Amino acid sequence: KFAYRFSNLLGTVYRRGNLNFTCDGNSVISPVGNRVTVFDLKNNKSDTLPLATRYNVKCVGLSPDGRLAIIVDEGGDALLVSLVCRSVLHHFHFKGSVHSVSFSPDGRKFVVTKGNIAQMYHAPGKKREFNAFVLDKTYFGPYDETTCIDWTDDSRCFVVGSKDMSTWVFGAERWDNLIYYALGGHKDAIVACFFESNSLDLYSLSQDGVLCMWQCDTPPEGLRLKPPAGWKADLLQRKVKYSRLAKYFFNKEGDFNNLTAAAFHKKSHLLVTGFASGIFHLHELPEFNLIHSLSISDQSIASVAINSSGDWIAFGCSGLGQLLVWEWQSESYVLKQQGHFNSMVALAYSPDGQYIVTGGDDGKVKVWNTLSGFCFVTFTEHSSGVTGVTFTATGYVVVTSSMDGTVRAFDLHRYRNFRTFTSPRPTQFSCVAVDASGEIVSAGAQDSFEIFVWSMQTGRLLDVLSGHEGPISGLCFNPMKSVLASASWDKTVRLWDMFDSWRTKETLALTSDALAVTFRPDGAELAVATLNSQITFWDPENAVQTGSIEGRHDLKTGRKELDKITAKHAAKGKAFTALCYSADGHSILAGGMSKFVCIYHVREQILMKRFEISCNLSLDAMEEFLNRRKMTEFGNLALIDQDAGQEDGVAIPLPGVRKGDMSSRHFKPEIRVTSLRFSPTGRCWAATTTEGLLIYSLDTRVLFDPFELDTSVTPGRVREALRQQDFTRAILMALRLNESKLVQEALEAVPRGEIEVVTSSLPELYVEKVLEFLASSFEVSRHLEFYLLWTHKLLMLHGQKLKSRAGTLLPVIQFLQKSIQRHLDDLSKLCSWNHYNMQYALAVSKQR
Amino acid sequence: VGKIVAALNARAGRLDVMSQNPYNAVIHLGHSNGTVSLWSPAMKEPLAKILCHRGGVRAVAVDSTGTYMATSGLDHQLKIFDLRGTYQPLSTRTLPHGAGHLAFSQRGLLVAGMGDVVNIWAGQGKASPPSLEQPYLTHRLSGPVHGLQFCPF
Amino acid sequence: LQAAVAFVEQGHVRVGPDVVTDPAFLVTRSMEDFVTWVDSSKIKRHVLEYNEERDDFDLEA
Amino acid sequence: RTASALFAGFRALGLFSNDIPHVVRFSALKRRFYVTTCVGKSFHTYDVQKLSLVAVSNSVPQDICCMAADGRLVFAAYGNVFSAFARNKEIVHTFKGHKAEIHFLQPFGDHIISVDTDGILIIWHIYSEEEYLQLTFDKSVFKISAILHPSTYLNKILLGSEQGSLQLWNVKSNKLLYTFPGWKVGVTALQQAPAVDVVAIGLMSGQVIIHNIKFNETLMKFRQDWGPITSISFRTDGHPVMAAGSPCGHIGLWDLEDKKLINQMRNAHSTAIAGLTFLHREPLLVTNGADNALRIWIFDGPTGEGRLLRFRMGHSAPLTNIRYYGQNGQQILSASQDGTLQSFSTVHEKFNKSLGHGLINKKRVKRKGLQNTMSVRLPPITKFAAEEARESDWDGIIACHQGKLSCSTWNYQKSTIGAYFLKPKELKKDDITATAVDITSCGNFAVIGLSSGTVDVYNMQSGIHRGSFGKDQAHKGSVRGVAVDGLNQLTVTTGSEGLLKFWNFKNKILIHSVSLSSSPNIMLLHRDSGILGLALDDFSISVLDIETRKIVREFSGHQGQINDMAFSPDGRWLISAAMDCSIRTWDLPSGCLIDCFLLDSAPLNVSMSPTGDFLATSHVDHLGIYLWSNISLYSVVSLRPLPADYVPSIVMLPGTCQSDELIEYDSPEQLNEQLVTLSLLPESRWKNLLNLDVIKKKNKPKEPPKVPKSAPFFIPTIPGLVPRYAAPEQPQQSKVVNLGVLAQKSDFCLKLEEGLVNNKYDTALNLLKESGPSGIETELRSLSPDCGGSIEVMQSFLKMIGMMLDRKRDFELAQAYLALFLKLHLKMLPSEPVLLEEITNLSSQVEENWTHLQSLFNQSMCILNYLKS
Amino acid sequence: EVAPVSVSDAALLAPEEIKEKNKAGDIKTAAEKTATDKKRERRKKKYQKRMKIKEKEKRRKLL
RNA sequence: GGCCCUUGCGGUGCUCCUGGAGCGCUCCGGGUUGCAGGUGCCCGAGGCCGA
Repeated sequence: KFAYRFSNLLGTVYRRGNLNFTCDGNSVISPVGNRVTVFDLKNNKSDTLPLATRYNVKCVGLSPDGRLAIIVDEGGDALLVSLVCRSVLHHFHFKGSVHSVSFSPDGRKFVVTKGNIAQMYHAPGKKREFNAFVLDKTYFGPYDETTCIDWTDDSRCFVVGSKDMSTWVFGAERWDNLIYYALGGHKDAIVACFFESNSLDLYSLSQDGVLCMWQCDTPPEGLRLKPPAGWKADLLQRKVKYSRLAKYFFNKEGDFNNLTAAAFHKKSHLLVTGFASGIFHLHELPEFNLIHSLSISDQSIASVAINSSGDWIAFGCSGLGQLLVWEWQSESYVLKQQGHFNSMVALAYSPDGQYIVTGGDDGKVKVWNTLSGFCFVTFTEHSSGVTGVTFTATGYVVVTSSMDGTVRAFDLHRYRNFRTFTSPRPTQFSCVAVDASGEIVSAGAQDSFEIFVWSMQTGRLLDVLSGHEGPISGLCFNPMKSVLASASWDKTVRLWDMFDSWRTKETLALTSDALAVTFRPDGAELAVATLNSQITFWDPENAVQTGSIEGRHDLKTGRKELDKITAKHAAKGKAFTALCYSADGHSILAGGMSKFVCIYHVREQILMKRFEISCNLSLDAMEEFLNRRKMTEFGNLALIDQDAGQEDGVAIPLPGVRKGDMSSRHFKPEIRVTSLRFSPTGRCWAATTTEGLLIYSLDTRVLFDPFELDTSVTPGRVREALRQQDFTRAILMALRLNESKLVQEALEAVPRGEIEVVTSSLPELYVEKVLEFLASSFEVSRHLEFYLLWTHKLLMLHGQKLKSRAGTLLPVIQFLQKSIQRHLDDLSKLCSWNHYNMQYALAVSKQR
Repeated sequence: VGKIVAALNARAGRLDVMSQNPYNAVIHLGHSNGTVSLWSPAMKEPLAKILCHRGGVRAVAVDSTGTYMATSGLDHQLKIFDLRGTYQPLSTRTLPHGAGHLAFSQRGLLVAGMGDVVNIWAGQGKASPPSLEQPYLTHRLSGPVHGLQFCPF
Repeated sequence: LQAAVAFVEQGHVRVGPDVVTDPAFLVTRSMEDFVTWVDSSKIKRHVLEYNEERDDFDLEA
Repeated sequence: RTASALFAGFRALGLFSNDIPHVVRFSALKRRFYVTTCVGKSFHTYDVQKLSLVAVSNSVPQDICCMAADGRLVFAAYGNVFSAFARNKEIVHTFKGHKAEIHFLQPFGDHIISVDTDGILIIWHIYSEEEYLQLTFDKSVFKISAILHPSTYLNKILLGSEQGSLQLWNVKSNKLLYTFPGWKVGVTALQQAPAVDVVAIGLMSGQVIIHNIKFNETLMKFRQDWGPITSISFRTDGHPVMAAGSPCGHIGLWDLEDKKLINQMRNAHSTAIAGLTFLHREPLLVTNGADNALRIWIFDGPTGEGRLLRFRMGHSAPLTNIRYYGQNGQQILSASQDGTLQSFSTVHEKFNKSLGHGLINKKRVKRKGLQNTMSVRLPPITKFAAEEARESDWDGIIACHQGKLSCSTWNYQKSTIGAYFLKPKELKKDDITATAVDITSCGNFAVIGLSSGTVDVYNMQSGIHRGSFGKDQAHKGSVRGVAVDGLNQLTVTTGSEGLLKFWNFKNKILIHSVSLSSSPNIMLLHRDSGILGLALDDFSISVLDIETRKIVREFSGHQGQINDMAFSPDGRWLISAAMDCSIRTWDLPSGCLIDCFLLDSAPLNVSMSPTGDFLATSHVDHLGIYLWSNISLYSVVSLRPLPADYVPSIVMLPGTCQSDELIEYDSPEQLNEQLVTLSLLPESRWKNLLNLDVIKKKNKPKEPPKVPKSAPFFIPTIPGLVPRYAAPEQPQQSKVVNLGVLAQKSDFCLKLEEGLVNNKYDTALNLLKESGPSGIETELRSLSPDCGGSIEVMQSFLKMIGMMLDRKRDFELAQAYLALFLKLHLKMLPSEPVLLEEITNLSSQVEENWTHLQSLFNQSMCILNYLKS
Repeated sequence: EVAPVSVSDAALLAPEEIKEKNKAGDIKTAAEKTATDKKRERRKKKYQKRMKIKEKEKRRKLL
């Protein structure tokens, strides 16, 4: 029944770490908090890898072959993964914090810099052992923490920068002339250090903004092995110089712009450097020629990387989580995205199910395309945060309500805010609701305790509905009846009739305060979440309570770091705050301040399933029992870590702010699922949480769901029937199983001209199954008009019979419709653009 | 009295290396440039600048009598300076690890804290600097050294 | 004032549906109207017992 | 090659100690002690300060027989070959050349001494691996049973025999220094006393002789009446105390100064003592044994009474039942014959925990301890069921013991026994026993079966009887298994008579009954899928759907009794473990065998991880849990249907790292020639050709980049991801050339020219579908006569388009590229007559193709809209 | 936003805004205008002048 | 239900592996370490009070 798998994490493109391009250079690997996303610029795609971690990713090491990758979190745990199979190979635990990880270009060794040391390991082999990496050697040079790594293209020596403003260079294996060498000449921390294309000459960049060039007298092939000695000699019996050529300044005197990130392409001799002020510079190193410079953002530039070809440069800004890919030769952006952390609070689906509109505390409205995964239009008309958002039932119109006191409607045809509604009295709106017809727009207030209703076409205030006591928690229109249900904090849910001459109103009294209201898709049942964590299902027309669900125990909630009370005491005072019916309505999804979303069976009033949103342990309140290891005699001492986290700067933490830049507890926010929504199609659902926008989609692999099995029903008999040309029976047996590949083969085996016989012989029950499979088929199948003929025949045969039961087939038809719509539109754009144009040419030749 | 008499801008960036001369009462300040600055509350500019290292300085300590200064830096050199008008380095030694911290007793002994190991150099001290030829005592700590000081008596 | 600070740390006071544990929390003139004892708290049990208005059905539920 | 296809062994869980004695190892660079204990095919290292795990070694193919440590390295011996471990994890040196098992290892500086069973003694140089010296001793005359190198002796080793003689030897000179007549009992232990020239000798009779080897006098003799002296250690913290081990597990403390017994330690270990050692200059004693225990003892109490200071313990008896607990999958619940319940973590041993023994009247145990309260101890657990929901509020585990009427309850967070003993009120005698237990999904109710055939339901929170199934009893015979559906709608039970009955859970009304060919053995239900698995006494497995109550699959091929069964989380694989020492995987959608690998020992229990990464097994006589990695997750595997009557030839060791029937199908490129097909080329490549200019213009920044005036004119260039021009240049050639040398025709234009002669444009088609939209626009713009492309070549591109319409493949690319071409050269087009004849053919084809498709599209949408209204 | 493909193609400006249309949607020259058409235009112009005077006079009072 | 030197009864003293937060140790190897520009931070008591 409820077989859904996580598919993508929209809404966030960069949190922290270093950026890396894939080996071919088409895709970019970006850390998004807990996870890793690959953006394929070649095909306009974004996919999040299924892997999850305990803490945020600090380092990403990418193998030269492209098959392997190493992902390390802040806690020190490391994960060896294959990019080809998108699956985790093996696990490891580095003892201390690792600043960076770099693979040798040959592909045999990699260096891990941690604490004051750098350890060089072999690359993982084909042999499988419980311990993944065999440590090879250790180097213990610098005074203080090591920062960066670089390797010579001959893989003979490597270089490590340090925090103690000295740069150390080591040899891959013991050279007689070069065991190690040290470099000074700087007065601040080293940010990066590189090597020439085919020499050991190096560059050192300091945080102050100084670049130093070091040149040695010995060619890299001049390195000679140490003479064997010790016990090898017993078996057998039976220095370089560096000089500072040049020193360059990236800034004018009197300006303090700290260098923060650097990247260097050897073959083109190209340097790209990003500074604390948000500007980056390009240079050609041996002459230090400034090509051009840009300003990206007010925030600093955290990480910078350049692809193999050298055309694309990647920039990340952790201040707003902004990711940018820049092509310097074309002077244009390839990709540019921005998403603030913890911003999103709202969610909606288009009626087709193709787009998702969200609003955040920042005040921005964003529309995302679920297939591509990228935002394509953003509206900034609102000044303060957006509390609610909704699509109209028919048009491509999005309506938002904000703390500005305004409810604005935007069109997607012309991309303009054509209508704005405001109250006569200055009040702040908390939610929005729009009728299915789209004529009526409604909103509720934080303080004025009254619902405002406006007309869409005219734009005047139709009415103010009063009677509630306390703020309005939520509103919802009945999809089929055009009545408005609003819940308030006076333990009441009120029903308002709009197209009624006598203004009939209903009240539904509750034991405790109400928080949310939702209608089933048909509109005959209503759900209210109350403060005692109960979900009550009512019949709106008769005002009778059909059922109730107790859900306090299921919402497993964990203690925050600063909470004096325990988990149970806090849980006794928290309830569900987000509800959403399934497409069919047989199940209900509930969520709140926890990492769990609970799916209940409404009729049985039992919990079918519990979904874990995240396992990131760098987010507050995830785990019920805090670790005893961190306790000391004076307490857990959370304020030390609080100051360390707020050392990010950018703003100044302010007392009493729960959320935002000025909030002190911003580095580790609490885990909260702000909202849930289900696709009208019924093939996926989404949730807005602190981590981002989460998409869960149907995947057949998760669960096996046969319909009517028999000992006779088997793929052997299916193919036997196929060889015997009894197509109908093979189709029926392939449909009794719910395997997509077998029914795919069974349908594709049929030659044309026998379609109508098969369609006529099909019984009524299998019609819905065939339509579902055809709808799934149009997305990923090459054979367009074959399935067009199939769909045409079944529809023209069974439309009249499907009309009577059209009520229960809504999630299917919607699905099918949009798929059949999609391809059609592009063809209608292109083919006609040929036809008439060609005819026009054929006209001109005649007049000559 | 409870009043701030002076607040001086060293004009050298971050300040992390500091010691005083009990005989002289002046303050020594180390910089990443390799210079040690002599300061007094009356002057708005340093009394003198002394170039001691080819890289950044990380420690400074002077004896009770005020005759000698001991400094260590990034070039892994331990130096003994003559503070009686000449300011020449009397003793020099290259070290495997780095001397993070330094101190003097009241009899003239010098201890350098390197990593998790302490080493004490002793000399006759009768109008002579400590002899850095070979250390007097050694001891290995459980963790890296973060502070050194001798008991007065 | 030491008793008042004690209560918010022990989670006996809520501002609307949200329960707040931070003593540093400035309350608006509108929002001061909706500060009250959180349900199923021992203090609200004592208040309701004093007023002879304690019923086990509603509070415990 | 590999016995299995889908599975491979990864690690063992819950094992800490075995019979191989431990060694204590001081370390350089870290002033601490480390003790290394053998665990099956690997070894574990713990710091003695807090008994924390620091390293886990790599696996070896055979079980380790002997172990040695010399500070720098750890030496392990398996079979006739022994290896050296570096960093406590990974092998760096292996030493072959012995034809018998190694029974003693003695590290000697940079050289290692190995003594074989047959009687060969060989010294190996470690690093070079060469053979230094070899000696043999007659098995009948002198069989080596103890080896010792006395301290402060240059190149000297002392050898003892089972016969009773001792020989002192010099390795370097290779000569016999002296022969000790010894005692007729025979030597079983050798130890260096805290003196320059004194040794302690253990004997098989229980007598320990402390001797001076230089002048051959016996200082003292001590006798224990407990059998042979396994090991001896000396206290070096300033007190003359000696400890000697015994196979009974007892330890005797002898006073060296006054030649007397101080005190005796009784039952330090339940099994035989493996090795005991006093820590250097410490009042601490380290003991391990075969009972999977490692213990530390401190002698600081009055009268020097040792007390238990630290320990690391696992199950000391063979396992009975194991099961994953929780949906996260990091912990496993296991019960053993010792009568205790324990939880083992799958990520790290620090999260391991024990739930304690079965104990009636717990408050009595507080007063008198575990010992002296043996009467209240409960019989061992045979079956249990646990549920994670409601674990915080009340109990979540139900367990039935061996031969006991009542069922016990357990609490996870409290980590102790529950507060209820569930039984029918009427019965009191123990002639009837409980056989099957199950707990519902919500966790409120527990269903208990009886051997009499009665089935009862109890509430977990209160323990109150809530009714029973059937008018008097559910089944005539014993109830073998019970199960509850996930939605609490159907309850299904089995009987020994062979009947399968389905009940309603709420009102307890019988629904349907199914007869079985053979008596059912074990029973499990996969709740979410609704798939029920039955194992019968005739060795077959029957699979049926709970909803329709009818059989769906039959599996046969096991050659022994089936012990336990397991499902994959997706529900596609059924794994069953049998007495024939084979584990078989069945594919439910196909109903055919997929995997069958043999085992050395018969597997008792099997369980699949909730996440699906690992498979857990337990064996008949082993004390630990073994994990098997599913390789389908981290690698692609092609399932192959094996024959049903298959016997696996190859055996796989547990703890070491090292047709018509199937369902897979690939779609052809074209179903029929007349059928119109589309490529799955990405959307961004072809859909944005007509709007390319405006799309690129918006991408450019609002404020142009700042360019310095001093910047030079020439900057380095990157040619591009794909070469639009075939040949860049014709090692040290010139760079100044006249005209006629550099390439003047695009590779696309060259392919088009060749297409005219042979009427083949596939080569040009491949370039056209590989270049991106920016490249495509440039190529078509270059095709114009103004840009250097002949009107003959443009005739070739028009003929390219027509061909793609006759094949009716790549239909969207045909419309996309033709639309761009029309946009670019519409003005030049009607003037040139040659291009017209192509259009008239092209115009007809696009008209007939679109009109047929446009009708089919339009009839579909109008019907769907009519269904909506 | 910046992207390599465009989802919606439109003028960004309404057809009425590009070229304004009268209420009737047709234009008649002075020659074609009949008796009633000229009467209506006279009536509307007097109608506008009347109401504007009221609005100006009301605004004058408020000042 | 089982308990038989017992208890619907109560208390103590030690042990129970820091995510980042006891790093660095098979072998090899460590020797000839071979003055750009800085002006910060802190300084408000009046009650729509309760007792």
